[PDB]
Amino acid sequence: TAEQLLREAKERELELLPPPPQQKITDEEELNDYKLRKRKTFEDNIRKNRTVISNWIKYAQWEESLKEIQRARSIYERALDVDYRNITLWLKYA
RNA sequence: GUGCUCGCUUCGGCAGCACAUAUACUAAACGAUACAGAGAAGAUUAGCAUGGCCCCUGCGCAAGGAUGACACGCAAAUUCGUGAAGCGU
Repeated sequence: TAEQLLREAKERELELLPPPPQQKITDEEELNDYKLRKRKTFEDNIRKNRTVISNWIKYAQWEESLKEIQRARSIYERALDVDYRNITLWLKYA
């Protein structure tokens, strides 16, 4: 029991760093720059795998959230244009 | 303009032939530097692989650059049991 419990304590202490959520939505356009960096990270993640479903879905949720209509319709239009079969994804974009 | 032909009448004047539309695209990453040093379940490293919104060396579909470097797990949707309160023709 000391081995499994020791693995539970060491595993609980094995997490790497807490989040640093500071300066949330501040300095006016600086938040738009942070959205540009996040959208750049999403563009690189979707760029690593062209067949990626998940990353496209997260780009659609965060898109529709912070991208309003235009860029969100560009995410759903790009992913929809890159997807012919697997119409369930077309139902997600719909 | 030149050369030639008196071709027309004076050395020079006039006329005819031959030479016959150039130039433009003309003229005005890599150096230098501080840093720190390198993947594969306890320590060290063979290598070869896969896709680019990354390249250099290399005539080169030869090959070489620490395995040349870059590169983590989200799911399109529910269903049944127990207790408490309110309403009911």
